[PDB]
Amino acid sequence: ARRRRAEVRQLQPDLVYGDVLVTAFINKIMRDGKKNLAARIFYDACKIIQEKTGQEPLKVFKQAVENVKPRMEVRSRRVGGANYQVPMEVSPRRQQSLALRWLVQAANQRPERRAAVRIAHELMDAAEGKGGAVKKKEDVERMAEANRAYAHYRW
Amino acid sequence: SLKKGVFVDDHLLEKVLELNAKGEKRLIKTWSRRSTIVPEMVGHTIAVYNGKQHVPVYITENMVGHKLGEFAPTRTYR
Amino acid sequence: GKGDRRTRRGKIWRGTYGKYRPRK
Amino acid sequence: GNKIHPIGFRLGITRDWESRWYAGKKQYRHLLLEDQRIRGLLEKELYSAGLARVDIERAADNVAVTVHVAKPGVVIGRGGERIRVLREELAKLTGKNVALNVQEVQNPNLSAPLVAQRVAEQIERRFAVRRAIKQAVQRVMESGAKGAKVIVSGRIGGAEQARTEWAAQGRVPLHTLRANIDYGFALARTTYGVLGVKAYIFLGEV
Amino acid sequence: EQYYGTGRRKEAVARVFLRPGNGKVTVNGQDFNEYFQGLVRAVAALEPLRAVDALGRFDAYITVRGGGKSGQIDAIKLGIARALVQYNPDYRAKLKPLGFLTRDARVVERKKYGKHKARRAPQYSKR
Amino acid sequence: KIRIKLRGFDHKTLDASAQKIVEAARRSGAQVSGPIPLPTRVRRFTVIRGPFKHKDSREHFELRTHNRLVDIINPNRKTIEQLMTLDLPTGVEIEIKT
Amino acid sequence: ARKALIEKAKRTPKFKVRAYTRCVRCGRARSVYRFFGLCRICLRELAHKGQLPGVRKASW
RNA sequence: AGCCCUAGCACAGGUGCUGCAUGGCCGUCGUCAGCUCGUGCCGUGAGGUGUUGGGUUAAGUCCCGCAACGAGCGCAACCCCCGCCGUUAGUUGCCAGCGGUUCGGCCGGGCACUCUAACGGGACUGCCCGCGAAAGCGGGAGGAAGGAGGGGACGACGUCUGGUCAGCAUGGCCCUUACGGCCUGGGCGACACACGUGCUACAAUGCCCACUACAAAGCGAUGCCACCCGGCAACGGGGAGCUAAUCGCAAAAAGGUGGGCCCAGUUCGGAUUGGGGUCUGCAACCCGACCCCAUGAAGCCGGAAUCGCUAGUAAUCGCGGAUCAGCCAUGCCGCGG
Repeated sequence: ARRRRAEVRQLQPDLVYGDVLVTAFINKIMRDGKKNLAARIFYDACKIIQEKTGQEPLKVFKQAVENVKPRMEVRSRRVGGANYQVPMEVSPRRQQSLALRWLVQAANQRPERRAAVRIAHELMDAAEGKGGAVKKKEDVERMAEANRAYAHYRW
Repeated sequence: SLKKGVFVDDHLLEKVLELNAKGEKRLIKTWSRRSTIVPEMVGHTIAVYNGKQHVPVYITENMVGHKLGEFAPTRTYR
Repeated sequence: GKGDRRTRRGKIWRGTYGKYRPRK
Repeated sequence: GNKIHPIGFRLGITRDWESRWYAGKKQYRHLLLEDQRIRGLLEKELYSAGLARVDIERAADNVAVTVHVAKPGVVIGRGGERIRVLREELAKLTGKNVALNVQEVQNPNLSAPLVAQRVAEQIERRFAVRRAIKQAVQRVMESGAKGAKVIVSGRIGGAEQARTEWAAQGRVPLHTLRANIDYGFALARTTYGVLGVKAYIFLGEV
Repeated sequence: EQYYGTGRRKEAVARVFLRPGNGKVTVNGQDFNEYFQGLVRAVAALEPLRAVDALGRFDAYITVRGGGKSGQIDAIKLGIARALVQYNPDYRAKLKPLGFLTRDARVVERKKYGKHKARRAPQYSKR
Repeated sequence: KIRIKLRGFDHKTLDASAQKIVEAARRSGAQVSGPIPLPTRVRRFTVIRGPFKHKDSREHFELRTHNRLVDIINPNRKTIEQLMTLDLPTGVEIEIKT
Repeated sequence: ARKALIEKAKRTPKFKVRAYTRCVRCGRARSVYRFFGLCRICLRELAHKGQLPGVRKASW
């Protein structure tokens, strides 16, 4: 990206909830270009959200995310001395990239042996707010602040 | 690993067979390591070429199945 | 998978046929 | 170490094959070998004529062999004499009775293989390389060409270090496909090692 | 009585014949959901109808060859649009915003020599 | 109904010299099952550009055998007029079949 | 030993198998296409001259 | 006479050395936006100007300026492949439209559609708004395609005294009862070690079995092998078809549906080894691949380092070909999901 500012690739909306955000999440789950099994897991997880809580799987998922989006993070920057971690505010595109990313990663660490379960519980756990997905989120907010001394660089 | 014949050099047996009608020879020497050993053609001592020289190998029963080059190795320091 | 000759996928990959992958 | 054959590049436009015979997948191999041994024979024992191209067509024992030259008379003699021997000399080993057309070239200073060939000849005659190049281009530029270029390889003037002396005028756009660029390549078996002569002559478009 | 369009996508081609009535859709001597059975994105193929409210007030006999299932799905999707605007040419200036009328040029790009796989380049080592 | 096939490396002088079998069996003849093109059979040749080690950098050659098909439904000798000997191929091959 | 070898590449050999191909104009053992009897080298050579009929510069 | 055999003579032969004597061809910076010439102008002169500058471009691409005005080798374009549309053509393709169907496009019937393959049309910054002196940049419609629509072929002056005398060509030098030649064996396949490139994995988004037209390039009449029978299978009998849009290699695999395994060095992984076989071939010990039984290793995602890739790309799954009796192919060149 030396030349342009890269047009954010626009996503084909969901075949169910008609939501672009959903699909995005489904992709992050996908492995070797197996979108089918990917979407099976996410949907067959939405099923687990019902059998356990009253709420619509979407509004679970949706608000589960917003709890995993970080507001600040640290990006390195050296000088004529050493490398320092300036805490930086985090732009809306990156927030989504990171939450969704983190969600799945966090999920596949869980114990239950079946993809659909893990996605579900983690989503559920992160809607409540007790997820290990949300740990990787509080940890960065905390890893800023700790470097609050350096937020006078910012570039 | 074959099953119609045993593919042993014919010029070998002629020596062996016609050495097997009262024949006691030990100076028997060959380059036919490609040739299968054959039933109870024992007792004899075939020197086999390893690529550099001939090897005085005495033939027993038990080794009847194997080929002749399995006893004249072609290298050094194993 | 692709290196166990006695699996169907080991045969497919090896490109051969037999007990564990017969041709119809 | 770059730069394609400007001819090989053009086949399908601008330049057409010197062998227009369809064959099949176990005969092609042979109608190839013959086809070639033909030109190995012509080119040896017909050099003096000055042969540019050697078209060849086939169709089950009729073979076109249209020999293009600047001085046809040396394939002939006065009446028949020689060409009579050669339509024989062809069919001599080629177990087929051959045809044998003959063509002239309205200008041998537009025949790249000749322009290159002449330049070579000068070089075994211990000539002034720099001039030969500059002459050759000048001749060809005056036979009405739109642009033209000549290269020699190295050991120029019997020297110890291999060089590469070159020259050109007008357009010689090797990157245009609609270019029509005769290319020709001569040797030069000198007393101290080989030289190498590329020749380029560009004509036109649409 | 009948309307038609040609759908294609990634070496996959769809003869698409439309009729009014009922709601059934034939594909290669099979029902839709037996051919695209348990393949989540199939229903996409009929979002043309769902746009113009043609919904299932149409029947469609569709043969299709070339590709693999999910290419065909987008191919059919193109036939459905290229057919129903050939029924009502006023059914165009509403399928523009969704763009259901574009071949989608994306196909397997060529494997190049000296790579591995088109763009995938073989592995460096330096020392 | 008469069957002739026409192969060729050259794509231009086939459709040309087999629209010659169109016309010379149209003028002197009658109804035609036109020139239909069988698919082509491409023999690829891939070769490394260099005399010595240069395993990348290669060149690409093909030998495309175009195939064209032509049949006509009046087996008369008032057609084999030109189709006797009236020839402008060069390196086309012919397969007159029954 | 390339010569005694090119005039043995032609001899009908004791045992069928020992038969091998060869550049017709190279005398070259390796990479000899069956369709031409030519080394990959002497082949790129002719194809460029034009002396190889219908052989085109492949592009796609 | 030709031609062959023995003793002689010129000569053959050499993958013997020299890529620092060379041709040719390749690699490389680098598909980088450059490298130059003619005439004029400036400078005693080497040289400079042009080609510097501002705007713009993927680009020395254009624009505007200017002692320069133009031009060549470059860039771009003319070529090929892929996208949409149109003619021409009907032993591949169908009720789309009707009658028989032993319900298989199989028989008339038909080329509309899909396709096969030749030639054309099409996109150009043309049109509307916006900024600009211009070229052009931001948009917007129309359109299959919008600003280089995507992918190729194409590699400037030249650099690395780059590579290659072992493809071939060639100056020189060197052996010429042997540095030439023929054979039979052996070796290039060695193994305390070390790196490169890969392959198969360490499993549950997974492995196993069963059943199920998704079909998009290529090859085959001393061959591809349908279909039979024997065989757990490799393969062997037998035999149909096609010089092949017609017959065969053909099963595509990932996938969908069903069942099974339940976290374990395991129904993960298939190394090693024992044995019994098949095939090609004169011949598989050194040194072949394939089948079957038994054996089942290290491996629980990898230190410091470090590689590829910006879209049908990476990732993943099969498919074919070239060489080739066979095969040590997990390599290479391609193809599609």
